[PDB]
Amino acid sequence: KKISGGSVVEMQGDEMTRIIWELIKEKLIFPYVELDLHSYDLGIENRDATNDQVTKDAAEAIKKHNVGVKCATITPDEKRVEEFKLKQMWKSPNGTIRNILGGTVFREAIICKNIPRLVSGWVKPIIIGCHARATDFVVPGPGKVEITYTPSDGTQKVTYLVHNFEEGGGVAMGMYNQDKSIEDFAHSSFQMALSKGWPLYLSTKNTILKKYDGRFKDIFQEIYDKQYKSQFEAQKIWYEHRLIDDMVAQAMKSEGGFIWACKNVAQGYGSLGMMTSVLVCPDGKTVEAEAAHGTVTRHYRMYQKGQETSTNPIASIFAWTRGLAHRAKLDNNKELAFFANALEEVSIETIEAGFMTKDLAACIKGLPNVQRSDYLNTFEFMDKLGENLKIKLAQAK
Amino acid sequence: KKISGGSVVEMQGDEMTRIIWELIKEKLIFPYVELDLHSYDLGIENRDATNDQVTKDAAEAIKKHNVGVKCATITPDEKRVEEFKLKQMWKSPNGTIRNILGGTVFREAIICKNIPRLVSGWVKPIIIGCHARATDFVVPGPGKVEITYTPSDGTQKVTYLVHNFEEGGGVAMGMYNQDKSIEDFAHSSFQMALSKGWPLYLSTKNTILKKYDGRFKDIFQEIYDKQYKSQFEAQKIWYEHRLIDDMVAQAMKSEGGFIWACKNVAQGYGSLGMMTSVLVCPDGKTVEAEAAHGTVTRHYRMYQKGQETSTNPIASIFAWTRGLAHRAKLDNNKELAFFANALEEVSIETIEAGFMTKDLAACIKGLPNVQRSDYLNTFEFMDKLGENLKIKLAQAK
Ligand SMILES: NC(=O)C1=CN([C@@H]2O[C@H](COP(=O)(O)OP(=O)(O)OC[C@H]3O[C@@H](n4cnc5c(N)ncnc54)[C@H](OP(=O)(O)O)[C@@H]3O)[C@@H](O)[C@H]2O)C=CC1
Ligand SMILES: NC(=O)C1=CN([C@@H]2O[C@H](COP(=O)(O)OP(=O)(O)OC[C@H]3O[C@@H](n4cnc5c(N)ncnc54)[C@H](OP(=O)(O)O)[C@@H]3O)[C@@H](O)[C@H]2O)C=CC1
Repeated sequence: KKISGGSVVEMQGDEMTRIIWELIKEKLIFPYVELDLHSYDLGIENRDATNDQVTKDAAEAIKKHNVGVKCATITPDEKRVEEFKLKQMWKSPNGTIRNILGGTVFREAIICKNIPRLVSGWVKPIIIGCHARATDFVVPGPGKVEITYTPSDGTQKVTYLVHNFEEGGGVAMGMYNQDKSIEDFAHSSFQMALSKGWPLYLSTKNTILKKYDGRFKDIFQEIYDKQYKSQFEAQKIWYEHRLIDDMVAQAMKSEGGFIWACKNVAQGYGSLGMMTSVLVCPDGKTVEAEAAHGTVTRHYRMYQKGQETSTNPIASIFAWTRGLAHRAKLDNNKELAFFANALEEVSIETIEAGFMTKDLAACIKGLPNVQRSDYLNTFEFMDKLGENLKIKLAQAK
Repeated sequence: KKISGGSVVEMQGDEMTRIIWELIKEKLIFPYVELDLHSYDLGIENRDATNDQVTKDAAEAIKKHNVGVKCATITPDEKRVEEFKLKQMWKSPNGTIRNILGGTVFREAIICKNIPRLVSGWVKPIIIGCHARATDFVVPGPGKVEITYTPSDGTQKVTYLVHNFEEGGGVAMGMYNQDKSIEDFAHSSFQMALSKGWPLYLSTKNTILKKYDGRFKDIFQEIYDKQYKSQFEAQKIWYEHRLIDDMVAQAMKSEGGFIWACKNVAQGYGSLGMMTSVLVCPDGKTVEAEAAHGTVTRHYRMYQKGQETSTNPIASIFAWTRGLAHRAKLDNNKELAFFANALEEVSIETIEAGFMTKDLAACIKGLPNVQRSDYLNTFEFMDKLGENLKIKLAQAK
C-alpha cells in the first residue's frame, strides 16, 4: 500500500512543469509511497500575492526535514512581471531557496543508451559541481589599479598592484571567496560522492592562479585526509585533484561516473529535460532536488491551445527519486529506497523500451525527421511510467 | 621548378618534431617552392649556448617579413635544464616569441572524415581564439578586501569593495586588461575570420561580470561597425556576439567553421598532432604558424633507440600551409597559394586515402586494437605525403 515516508518537502511549480509535476505526484509517487509532505506553493501568483514570503517559508522547512523537491518555477522578468500583472520583480526562487539552504548544486544528466551523447563512451553520467559575486570597473584613463586589503584586526595593511594602466583605459576587477563557502563546497562535493559512491575530481587551472587554487586544491585536500578519506578509500571511492585539460581529456575518454567540480550552466550531452539538478547541503542531511530545465514555456504556450505537445518528465521525475532515495538514506528505509531505485529503472528503461518524448526523438532522428508516431506526448509518456512501474512492482514486491 | 617564395621565416625545433620538421622541408616544401628563408635555430642547445638571444633575433624577423613558421620546441624545466646541462631556465620560446610579436593564437583542428570527433556533425573546424596576468592572495584573517584604483592623472581616486572577510580567512584577487590588448584581439580575431572568410563569434558570460564583458562585447562591436563590417557583410562573412551556453550548444549542433573566441589550452576533438596553432598578428600581415602539439617526447625517446615509431606530421605540415598560403595573401601569389592549398588536400586526403599514423589509428580502433599494419610510421607516413603531392602536381600543373 502507501508506505511510510518520513517528512519530504515539496515545492509546486509554474507552467508546463507544474502540469508534469502533478502527474508525477499522482501517478508515480502517491499511489505507492505515502510521504508526509509539507507542500509549499511556489506557483508564481502565490509568490506574487504573498510577496516572496512562501519561498523562504519552504526554504526553512527543507533545512528542517532535510529532503526537499522542487518543480521548475518561473523567475519573473519584465515580460513575466507584466504578463501576470505581478506586483514586483522576483529574484530567482532558487537564489532565495539555495542561499537559505546554502549548499552546492550538482547537475547530473540521466543517461539512456538509445540517447546520443557528447562522448559515445559514457555509461555513467559525469556529475558537474560548481562552486558558485565580484566587483569590476573600467579605468577610463591612466592610473594605478592596485587591490588594497585592509585588515580589520588592526595590523599592517597589505596591498598589491594588479596592474598599471598608463596609455588610456582598460578594465579591471576583484574577486573573492570565503574559505567558509569553499569548505561547504568540499563537503557538498564529498558527500555527493559518498551518496553516490563515485570518485570525486576537483579541477583547477593551477598556473593561472597559484595561491587561489592553492586554497581550493588544499582546502579540499585538507578535508579529505582529515575526514572522508577513510569513508572514501574503504568503500572503494576516492578523491583526486586534477587539472582541466588533464581530465577533460580523460573525461572525454572515460565511461563517466565521477563527481566533477569547478570554479568560476547547462551545456550537457543530454537534452535540457534530461538534466537533473540536485542541491546538496554541506551537512549531508539536506537535499533539494529540482529538475535542471526550465518551466518548458514553449510547450505550455501550446498547452493553453490544447495542442498536443511533448514535455519530457524524466528530469522532473528524477527530482523525486533523488529526494525519495535520499530520505531513505536518512531514514535507513528500503521500502522508500527500493521504490525510487526501481522507479529510476522504470523511468530510464521506458526509454530503452523505445518509449520516448519528442525532444529525445528530436535528439536521435534530428529536428525534421521525427514524426508524431516516433514519440509520445507529454501525457502519454507519463502514463507509461505508471504502466511500467506497477508492472514492475507486479514482479518486484 | 622551385618557385619564387617571398621571405618566409623559419624556426628549427627540438626532438621528434625537429625530425618531422625536416622531412617536411626537404620532401614537402623545398622541392616545389623556393622560399628565401631566414632560418633561426631554436634548437635548445643554440637557445642554451646563445642564451635566449636567437629567439628574439627571430621574433624580430617574423615581424619584418610577416610570415614565420615554427617547429615545436622544448621549454626547459628542471629535468630539461638538467638533462642537457643547460645553463639556465628558459621561459617558453613562444612567450618570448609571441610577446615580441604580440597577436592572438588561434588553434585549429584540421578535420578528416575518417577521424572521429567530439561532434559527429563538424565538417569544418571551429577555430578557438583566446585572449591570453593577475594578482591574488589569501587574507589569513578578518579585514576589508577592497580593490583601490588610484588615477595617475591626479583626479579623485576611486575604489570599490570586493568583499569583507569577517570570520577568519578566505582568498581574493585582482585581474585586469588593457583595452589596447583587447583591441589587438579583435583585429587578430577579425582578420583571422577574413583570412578564412569564417563567421566570428565572440563569447562572454554576461551576468557574471557586466562592465567587463561590456568592454569586450563593445570593444569588438566598436571595431566591427567601425571597420570590418563592410569587408565582413559583403564577402558573406559576419560577426556575432554570443554567450557560452548559447553557442556551445549550437557549437555542438553545427558543422563548425567559425572563429570562436573566449576570455580567461588543448582539449580538442582531434589528436594533439592534428591541432594547428596559428599566431595571428593584430596588423594582419604577420602570421606565426606552429603545430600546436609538443615535441612528441615519448616518440623521440623511442627514436634514439631506433625503435620504429609513429609521430603524426600533419600539424607540423600545416604550420607551413598556414605560412605558405599566408605569404601568398601578402604576395598575391597563386603559385605559392595553390601549392599549400593543394598540399593541405594531399595531406588530409592521404588520411581519406586510409594512410594514417598510429595516433590517429589509435583514435579510431582504440588503444590496443591497433596493429602495426593498421597505420604507417613516422617516416613512412611522411613519404606518402611526397608521393601523393607530386602525383597531385602531376595532374595539377
Ligand atoms: N529554476 C529553474 O529550474 C529554471 C526555471 N526556468 C524558467 O523557465 C523559463 C525559461 O526557460 P525556457 O525558455 O522554457 O527554456 P527550456 O529549455 O526550459 O524550455 C523552453 C525551450 O527549451 C526546449 N525544452 C526545454 N525543456 C524541454 C523538454 N523537457 N522537452 C522538450 N523541449 C524542451 C524547448 O524546445 P522545443 O519545444 O522546440 O523542443 C523550448 O523551446 C524562465 O521564465 C524561468 O522562469 C528556466 C531555467 C531554470
Ligand atoms: N611550444 C610548443 O609548441 C609546445 C612544446 N612542448 C614541448 O613538449 C614537451 C612536452 O610535450 P609532450 O610530453 O611531448 O606532449 P605531446 O602530447 O606533445 O607528446 C607526448 C605524448 O603525447 C602523445 N602525442 C602527442 N603528439 C603526438 C603525435 N603527433 N603522435 C602520436 N602521439 C602524440 C604521445 O602519446 P603516445 O606516444 O602514447 O601516442 C606522447 O605520449 C615539453 O618539454 C615542451 O618543451 C609542449 C607543448 C607545446
